[PDB]
Amino acid sequence: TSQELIGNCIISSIYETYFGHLNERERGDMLVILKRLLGKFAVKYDVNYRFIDYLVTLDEKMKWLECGLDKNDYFLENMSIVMNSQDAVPFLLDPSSHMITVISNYYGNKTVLLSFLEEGFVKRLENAVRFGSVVIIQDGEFFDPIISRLISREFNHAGNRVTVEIGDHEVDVSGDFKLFIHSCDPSGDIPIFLRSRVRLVHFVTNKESIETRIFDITLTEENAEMQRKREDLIKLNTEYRLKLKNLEKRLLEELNNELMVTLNNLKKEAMNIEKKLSESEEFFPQFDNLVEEYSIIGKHSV
Amino acid sequence: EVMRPDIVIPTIDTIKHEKIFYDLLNSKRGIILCGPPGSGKTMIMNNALRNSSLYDVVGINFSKDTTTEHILSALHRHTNYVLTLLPKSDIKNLVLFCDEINLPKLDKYGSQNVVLFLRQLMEKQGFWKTPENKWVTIERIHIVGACNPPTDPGRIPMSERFTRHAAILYLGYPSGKSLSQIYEIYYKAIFKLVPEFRSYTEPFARASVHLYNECKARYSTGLQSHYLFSPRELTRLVRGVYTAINTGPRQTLRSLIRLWAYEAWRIFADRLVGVKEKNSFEQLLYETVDKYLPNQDLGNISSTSLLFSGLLSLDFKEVNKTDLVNFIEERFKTFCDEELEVPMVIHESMVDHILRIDRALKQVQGHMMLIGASRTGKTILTRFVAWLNGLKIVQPKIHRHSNLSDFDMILKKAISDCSLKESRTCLIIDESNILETAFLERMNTLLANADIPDLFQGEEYDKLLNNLRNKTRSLGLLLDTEQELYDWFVGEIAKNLHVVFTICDPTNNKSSAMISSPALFNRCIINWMGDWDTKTMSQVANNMVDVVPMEFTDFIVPEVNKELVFTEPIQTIRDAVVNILIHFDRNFYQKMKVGVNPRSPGYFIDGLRALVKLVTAKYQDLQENQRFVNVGLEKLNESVLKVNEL
Amino acid sequence: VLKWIPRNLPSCLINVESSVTSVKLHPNLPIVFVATDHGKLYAFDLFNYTIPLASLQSHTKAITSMDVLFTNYTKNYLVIVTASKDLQIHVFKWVSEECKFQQIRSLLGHEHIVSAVKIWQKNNDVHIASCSRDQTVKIWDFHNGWSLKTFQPHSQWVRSIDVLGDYIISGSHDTTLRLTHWPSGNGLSVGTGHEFPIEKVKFIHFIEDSPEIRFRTPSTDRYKNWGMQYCVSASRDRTIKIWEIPLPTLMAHRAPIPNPTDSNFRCVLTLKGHLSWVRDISIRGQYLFSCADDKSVRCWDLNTGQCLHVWEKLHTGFVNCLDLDVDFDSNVTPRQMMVTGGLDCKSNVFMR
Amino acid sequence: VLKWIPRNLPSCLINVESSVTSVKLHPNLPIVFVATDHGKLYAFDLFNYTIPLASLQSHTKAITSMDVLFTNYKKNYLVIVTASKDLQIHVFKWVSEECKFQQIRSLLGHEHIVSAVKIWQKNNDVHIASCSRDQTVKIWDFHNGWSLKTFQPHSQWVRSIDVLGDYIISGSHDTTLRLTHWPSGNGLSVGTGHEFPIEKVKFIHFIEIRFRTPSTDRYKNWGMQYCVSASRDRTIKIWEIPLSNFRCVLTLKGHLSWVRDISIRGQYLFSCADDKSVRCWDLNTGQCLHVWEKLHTGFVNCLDLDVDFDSNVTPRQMMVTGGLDCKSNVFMR
Ligand SMILES: Nc1ncnc2c1ncn2[C@@H]1O[C@H](COP(=O)(O)OP(=O)(O)O)[C@@H](O)[C@H]1O
Ligand SMILES: Nc1ncnc2c1ncn2[C@@H]1O[C@H](COP(=O)(O)OP(=O)(O)O)[C@@H](O)[C@H]1O
Ligand SMILES: [Mg+2]
Repeated sequence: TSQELIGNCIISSIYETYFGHLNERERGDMLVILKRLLGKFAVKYDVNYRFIDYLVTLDEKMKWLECGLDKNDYFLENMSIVMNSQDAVPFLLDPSSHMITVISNYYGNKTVLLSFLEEGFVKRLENAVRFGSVVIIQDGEFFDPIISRLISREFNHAGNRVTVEIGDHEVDVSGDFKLFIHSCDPSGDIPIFLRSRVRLVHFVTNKESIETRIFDITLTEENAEMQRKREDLIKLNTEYRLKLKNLEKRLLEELNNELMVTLNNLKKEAMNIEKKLSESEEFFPQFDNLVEEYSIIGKHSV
Repeated sequence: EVMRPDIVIPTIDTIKHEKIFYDLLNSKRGIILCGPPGSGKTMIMNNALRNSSLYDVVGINFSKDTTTEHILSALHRHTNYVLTLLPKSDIKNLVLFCDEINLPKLDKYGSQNVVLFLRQLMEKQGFWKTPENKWVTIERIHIVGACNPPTDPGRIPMSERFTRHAAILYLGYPSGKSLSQIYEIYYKAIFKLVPEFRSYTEPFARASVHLYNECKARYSTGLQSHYLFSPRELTRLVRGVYTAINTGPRQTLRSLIRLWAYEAWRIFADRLVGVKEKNSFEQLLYETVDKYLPNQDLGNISSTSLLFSGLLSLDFKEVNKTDLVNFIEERFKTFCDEELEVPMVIHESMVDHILRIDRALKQVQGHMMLIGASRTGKTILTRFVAWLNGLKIVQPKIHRHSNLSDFDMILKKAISDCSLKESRTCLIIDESNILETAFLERMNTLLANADIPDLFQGEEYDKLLNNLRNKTRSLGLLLDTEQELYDWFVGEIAKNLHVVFTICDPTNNKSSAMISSPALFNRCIINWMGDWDTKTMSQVANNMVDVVPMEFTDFIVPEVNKELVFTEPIQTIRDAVVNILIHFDRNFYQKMKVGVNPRSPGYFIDGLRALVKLVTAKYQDLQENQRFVNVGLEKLNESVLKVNEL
Repeated sequence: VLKWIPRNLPSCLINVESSVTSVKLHPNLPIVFVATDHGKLYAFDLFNYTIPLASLQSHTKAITSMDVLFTNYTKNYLVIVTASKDLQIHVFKWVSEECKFQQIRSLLGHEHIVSAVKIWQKNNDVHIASCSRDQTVKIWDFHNGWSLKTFQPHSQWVRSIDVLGDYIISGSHDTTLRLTHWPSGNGLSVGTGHEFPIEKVKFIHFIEDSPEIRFRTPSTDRYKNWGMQYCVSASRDRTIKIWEIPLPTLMAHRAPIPNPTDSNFRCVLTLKGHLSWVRDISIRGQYLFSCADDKSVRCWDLNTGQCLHVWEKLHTGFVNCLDLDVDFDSNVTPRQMMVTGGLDCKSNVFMR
Repeated sequence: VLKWIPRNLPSCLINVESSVTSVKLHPNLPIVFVATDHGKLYAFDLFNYTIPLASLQSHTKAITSMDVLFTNYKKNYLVIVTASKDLQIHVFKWVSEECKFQQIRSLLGHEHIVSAVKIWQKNNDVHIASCSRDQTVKIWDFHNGWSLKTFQPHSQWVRSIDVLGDYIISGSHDTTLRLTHWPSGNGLSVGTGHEFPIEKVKFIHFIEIRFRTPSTDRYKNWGMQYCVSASRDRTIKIWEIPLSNFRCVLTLKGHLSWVRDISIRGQYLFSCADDKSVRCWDLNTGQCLHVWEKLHTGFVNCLDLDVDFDSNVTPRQMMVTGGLDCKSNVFMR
């Protein structure tokens, strides 16, 4: 697992900074050509790499899904891209206008809603930046260039304070301030200065998303037993892994300063992990056969 | 006396045109000069009028927003109301000179006002006063004008009822012999500074003429919309060579050849886009130098191997590349410490762009038009260079709820700061800083002329003249006439104001209007930096991934073609990582179907920063996990050894 | 004794971890004080320079300036004063029994980075003056520690200052000089003629007796009572310029007021030849020394105004600071040594 | 100057988390690089040693040895090379403007535990040589990272190595230390006489002593006159490489325990052993001058002194030692 750290890191970074504004088929094609480039230059990488399985933790995934995010894996990946854009302001393009309440639920009462069409937009944005509340701006296709310094993050550090210039007056920058830009027009004209400096994330529904959603519906309704078993095995694997790591830490704490009972508990946990792995080793091919079987319905749907 | 724009080297075509000009003007007949944008209509006509003992000149420059009140005000300062209108000089006649009569715009029903006014005043020999209603007969006031052909955009086709009164003369480009003679005279005037190379005036002039001819024949307008050359490029080459020789050190023949080659690079080949075009131009310089200047001991004439600058010394000489990079690094560190902080990575292309921006910002009335992809580093380099030269950066705060009032008052504040307070200003204009065509017309006015007339009028004009008189009296100068004060004002503006245009999407229609505008193209120096190439991307990536732990696994050198490696030949994991990142950026922009639009390297930089942070975090976590499992294994071995011993 | 010129080669090369910003000299003992770009104040022995004699990390950011003073009361000890971009001013005390730094206090009140500190004493009263990006030239007190007087003498941010009794001169980033009367805060005059922000400004003090000096001798009894004649400034336009202080309206036992007709600095002599921003200047006897970002140290002279010796390639990087002992003080010996400090993490010393 | 004798008491006592395995000095800064027994690398300031200036978990097992070098060529940056039990030779550089460690590369290829490393600079190239317990010593390239050569000097493990010029002398687990050429890769001379494995065997470079001064014109032209080796037989022996066997010139005694590392400081030789003591034995008279008693609670495993034969590195008077009592004494001036 240490021989392929660089390849996985490269794939994850490229996936974050390049694939935010692509549908599923384009994402698959560019992932295939990236894997081909990795294999041509003799850089090893994880064969069964999944972005959610590598960078999305279970607590974060449950927190996002309980906030109102769709069950689709595409929306999970886009949500992870949005929350992992720590340096650049993310640009959520949601035609359904669904994610405003999602981010509001994620950040609670700190969420402050502005817009680019308000008469008192600039002074309230300055107040929000001073207080440091999470800011969501609607109608991003009408981007007012007054916050061009905030998009480019061109600050000057006045000693112990970070300073941005908005309008003709000086305003401080709080450390907890965040900026989200929301748009609802897929055909809107984003300014190139704004477009090149934001994390453009497309929360849209397409024909590839039609394929994925038909498969999700037929999985969750035609045979819910397989999906429920997969969810249960993933949950128990995560819980048993956390308990095993905690037990290992307790064992080393005891050995540094019953011990046979703790060793027996660790052995039982390891046997449980082995049994769960053996059970799950004969479950993914079943999902592969279901994928191969329910393709004609998807072609008919598209 | 080559900086002077009014100087005209007398050739056979010039005296022929001056003679037919005197014949036509003495014939009581208007004259229309038509030809290519570098033929020399304005300078021939001004030479013919200034050196005449019978004709005065009135300078008028037409724009799209031009009314007959401008012409009335221009005549009223050179005539007396005694009807009958007469010039102030009794014997010398008066000539009214119009610039680019094609540029006045049609009204809502297809009729330009000023050309109909001119046809009225030189057909009936008079005009009717609007607020008083009498016929003011004009006796000896003449009308001339120049114009580009109406084919190109911005040049409106003109009514035959107006052109039937004025004789039309066509001015073609001068032949090879005439250009050779003119620039032989210019190069003799230049080389009077260095008399030991006076025998090389003819080969330099012939080489410049051949270079201009080859560039005109090679890069036609069919490739790109801005690939048009003219004798103005050769004149700018001569002016740049003189400016560099004047402030340079003691020069050798090789130094002179390299200096001329650097000027040719900075003038004839900063508008070029394709890499094949730049390679062809490099081959063209090598061929020209070998043909006309058969000298040995000549180094590389590549774009990055010609670093002429005056930051590192008191005189304009060639500087070492590594010393210049170190100086630029330290200056940028200081600039980020004192002004806005941007973590930039220094590469050869950025150094070269800094050099050419600095060269174009030290010229009198020197303006720039930076064209390139977004996030290529145009605004930050312009701010850094303007900070180096001591200019004051003025960035217009133009937002969505803004109109001509805010932009005009920003322009007025900048102009007043330049004149009254005597502070040099580098005005940075973005394509999103303009919103309507009126701002574009304001830029055309400010760039073609040295002043914008309608900003100061009435009370504004009176207070401007009062402030001009106050400044003149405070400086210990004596100027009385308003014409002298206005000349001093426009001279101060042309000396202390520089305009730099930032263009991000050259294929846009608004940016196409910006590029194809007559005043912007004929005055600004285009620096098409374009998108990053493979070498610059390799340098940035190598400077970014060297600060992260990356080489900790076994690596075998992969067999690969020579053309698939953009960095140095692959020896480690870092070169492989850089190659994969560049290859994927190229493939991503290929499969996104960008077409011929410039490719922003913002995705590449964001990917590199995310990769650095992610690799650091994952390596730290992996090291902690491995240390944890090894210390646990060591404790386990100690426990089993204690059990075995006991 | 005042005609000493440094040799073509440095006497000793002192190595420091980061970029050297400000270098002074101990007036009594041969000890070099070097302030680096980490704020780590140093103290080297001149004859044993392999290891620092003492070191201390007071500020967490880069020290921008420094000045020392040996007290002469009417006990005596050196008072190092260091200022950094971490917005404070830290006053030190050098103890020789332990051969270690001993910080006595610190000063606060600047809300941006501070770029120059000068410390002087008038009569049993030591004062600390400084200037920052706040455009405020605040005046502290060594004993009480409380600030005494502050003023904003410039539109842009002041970079360097100098002190002489009750008169404070101060260049600034607005490329203009201005002499301000310290006790009253009234700006006596202004000066223009530099095209770039000022790096260093200091007074050209008088000499009691000399064979031939033009810039350090009063022209009349008015200048004799005034106590100073000229001033020297170095800015980023590669030029060192000599000015003349214009006499304002004066009254006995009263505060001075500016003269509207005779309140402008007059450029007497300009000295060109440096290839980059002249960073630091210093005057010893008839010789004016200076350094710039040309990696070189030059030796002008005042009586005729042209360079004598050029120490090219003294550092691989830029040169930041010089220090020579004060020649116009009876209590300070003008011993023959000159010290330089560069951006290449080094500090050459010329002795003997 | 070069006749420095450290004082009878410590000046600073750097406290680390675990037992210190190898110590090196910054050639021009007052900074000590102590290596822990958990792979962690600690850099301390010699005027403020309460808190470590920088700490980095390099390896996963104990560091076996490490050596530093200040490059003289392209900026001049210091290079730290550390070896551990993980069959990896990690390379680090020390950015002084941020006082933090940075990783360049990990030299891999060994099939067993590594023992020691040595870094020397050519006219413009930097090399790395390391000896493992796989009966092989390899020569690396600092920038390239490849393996220049691989030679087997003995049939057993190698616990010490030093390279001077094109000749490298290695002290194997067997008492037969051998000297082999770097580019040629052919052994020339061997020498036996120790009753146990050799712990440290390094050259004795010429300085302006009894063995440093060349005795013959051929030896002066060759550049190598004598080498001092320390074995586990509680003795220190000084050899003499012929210009077909390595003779012995002297055999210093008085070591209670096995001698771990030695260091020659001009005309005086200083060494530390496992007997919790360090003795400064004169190289001319062969007699111990001053011996430190109760210097550390544990056994001293590493003694570091500034290089005296290099013109680039200033031979300053800074000698520090590294014991096994989770501490390191500092002697200054
Ligand atoms: N006979 C000549 N002597 C000197 N310069 C010439 C001559 N013919 C052309 N030029 C150059 O050609 C350029 C034509 O410029 P200009 O007259 O402003 O263009 P336009 O005629 O389109 O207004 C001038 O810069 C001038 O230097
Ligand atoms: N070495 C470099 N050269 C050019 N651009 C860089 C470099 N390093 C970073 N950048 C990017 O350039 C941006 C600043 O360029 P800027 O001039 O604002 O672009 P634009 O010309 O589109 O306004 C930064 O946001 C940064 O991400
Ligand atoms: Mg024209």
